[PDB]
Amino acid sequence: QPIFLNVLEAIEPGVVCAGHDNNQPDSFAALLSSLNELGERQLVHVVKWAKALPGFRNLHVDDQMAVIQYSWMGLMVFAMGWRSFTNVNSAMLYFAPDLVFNEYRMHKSRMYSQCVRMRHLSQEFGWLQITPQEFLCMKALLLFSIIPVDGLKNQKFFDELRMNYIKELDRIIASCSRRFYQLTKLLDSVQPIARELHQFAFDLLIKSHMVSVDFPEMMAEIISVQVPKILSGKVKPIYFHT
Amino acid sequence: SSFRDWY
Ligand SMILES: CC(C)(O)C(=O)Nc1ccc([N+](=O)[O-])c(C(F)(F)F)c1
Repeated sequence: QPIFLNVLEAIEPGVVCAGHDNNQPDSFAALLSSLNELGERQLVHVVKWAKALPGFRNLHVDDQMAVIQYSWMGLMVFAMGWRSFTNVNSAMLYFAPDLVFNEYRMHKSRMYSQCVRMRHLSQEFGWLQITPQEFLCMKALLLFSIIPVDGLKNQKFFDELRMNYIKELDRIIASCSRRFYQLTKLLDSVQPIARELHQFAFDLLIKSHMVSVDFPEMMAEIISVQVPKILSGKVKPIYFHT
Repeated sequence: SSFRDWY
């Protein structure tokens, strides 16, 4: 209905491939070198996506940059889970066309637990009957769901921008009331999974010269600089419920 | 950063 919904649609990225050799077998190293590359490509995309968000150019440049690096994994997880719901009805993990996980890739990549978790999420799209427009507006907010305890450079704008994003989600909803608790519940559950993945990538990064996994330019930096912040409690997610 | 640079 509104202008808002046109934008989220319009700006929504397209198909992004990982370029995986689906012919050779499933080594850890092969698998995770392609996820890192998948991370790298989708990040670019989250950047060009986010810059085009409504209200986004109201934040201090450093705030923009920050808010993005902190929330990228959280977003990645969400659309991944939509993708896996929408293509394969949550039967497997749809990272990309050329990189769909099956239980075997799940266990060989060594992320079985986190993978189990994200498959649960994908299911929830279906269980809770998530409309495409509910998906987009939920996604938009996740970028505004994670800040330093310390606080952003222009914190007022953020608070404001966010408030209007929560408003638009409520608008696209409005015993209906319980839909919100559900949708906020659902967003809230994204944060644990992004933390687990933060940890594993973090671990992985450190051991990586000594297991032969490829960490792209942008990968190695974000993980070693901004990820630790989150894992040390310096940077928290905003939760709806307690 | 090399992030600050391409942004
Ligand atoms: C940093 C680590 C290996 O790259 C990673 O978790 N990569 C990654 C790549 C792509 C995607 N994706 O959205 O399809 C995801 C995940 F968001 F699903 F988990 C992670």
